[PDB]
Amino acid sequence: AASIDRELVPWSDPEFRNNPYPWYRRLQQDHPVHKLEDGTYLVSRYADVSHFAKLPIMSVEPGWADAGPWAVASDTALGSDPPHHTVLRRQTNKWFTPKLVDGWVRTTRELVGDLLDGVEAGQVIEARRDLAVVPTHVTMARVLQLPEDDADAVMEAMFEAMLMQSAEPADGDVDRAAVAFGYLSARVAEMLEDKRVNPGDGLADSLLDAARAGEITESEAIATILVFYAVGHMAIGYLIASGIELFARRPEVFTAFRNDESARAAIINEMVRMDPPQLSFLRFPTEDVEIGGVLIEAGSPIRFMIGAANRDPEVFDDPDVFDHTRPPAASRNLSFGLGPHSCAGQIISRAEATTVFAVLAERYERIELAEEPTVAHNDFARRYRKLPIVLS
Ligand code: HEM
Repeated sequence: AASIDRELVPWSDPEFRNNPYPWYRRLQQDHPVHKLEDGTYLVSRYADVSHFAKLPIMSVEPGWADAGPWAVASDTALGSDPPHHTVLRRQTNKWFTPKLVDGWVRTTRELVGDLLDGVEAGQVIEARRDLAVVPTHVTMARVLQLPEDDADAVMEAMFEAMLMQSAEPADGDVDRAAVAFGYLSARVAEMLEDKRVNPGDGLADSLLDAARAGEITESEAIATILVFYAVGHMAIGYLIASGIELFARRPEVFTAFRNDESARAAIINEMVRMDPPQLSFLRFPTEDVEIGGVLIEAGSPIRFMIGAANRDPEVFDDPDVFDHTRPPAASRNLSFGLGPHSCAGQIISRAEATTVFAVLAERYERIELAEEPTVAHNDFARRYRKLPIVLS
């Protein structure tokens, strides 16, 4: 009964957390629309995720009903369906046009440079903190115009907060998320009181101006500021780390990234395809909908399996192999999601990854692992703890 669920997707199994893709291979071929004992439908075919996930009947709002500690993020873009979604989303889009982005990642460039300047031949660099988390965190903090010194505490807070996004939380996880979020709310409250008294001209000032003007509410401003401030480092952090590891295991790819500027975007997009940091998302249909022959009742949670779908053989040949010379079309992945809740940090993310890899490219020819990486993945979200590298 609930043992067919455990055969197919054992959410807590350590090996499944390390590498689910072999479970996904079977989920997608044999049970591409699967009803779970608790009532959640898993949709795992690409054509299916692509067509159905963006339909206007797919609401985000019930996902936030008993959010607990996550209630603090609910007055942001991901907690609203259109038409109110558009009003929020627009407030951050106008800060990440591609020209503005080129500006923001200068910060990322400086910082990776300052760090490599202080390294000696053969010195083991801990890539996760020093090339992924701090640079991206500080970059976003400077866009917002907020203090930039708390990367380490912001990351552990969000590590803890994310555990309750698992389909199978452990006893205690909701409680760890209360600790984390109450920490992030207090720090944001503190920085914003300092900002009310001494305004800047950053994205936080823009959202606060917007609330004083009535374009959004005070609460949407505060919450939108907190989400960006706290996730500035997070899934993009994972991506940069993942790319660094792949460069080390497949050095010809790093070489290709060094020597061919026009291949870079495609190299990054293949890294994104093959190792998405958020492995799924939930939507709740406002009316009955039929997918893959199964009728899904209005209100049922649907879980769209991004990771599963990025390996769909009816779209990508030899899906488990890294190949950056795929055509453009049979190289669209779902890692940044789709439809109106398509990632509001997609443009800056791609640029930050490009930039960090660029600075590495400019100075070194080889990346190597000093030890096996240390990971802390779950069934919803992937994570590195430590990625020790030697550059040469
Ligand atoms: C660079 C910092 C990032 C920020 C500030 C950011 C921010 C956000 C925000 C604000 C949303 C909700 C958008 C809306 O509902 O209108 C979102 C959605 C999402 N982001 Fe990001 N993101 C970042 C990096 C990434 C990266 C690198 C990935 C994936 C590789 C990613 C994956 C996603 C996914 C899958 C969604 C959609 C989830 C859903 O629809 O339920 N994010 N992001």
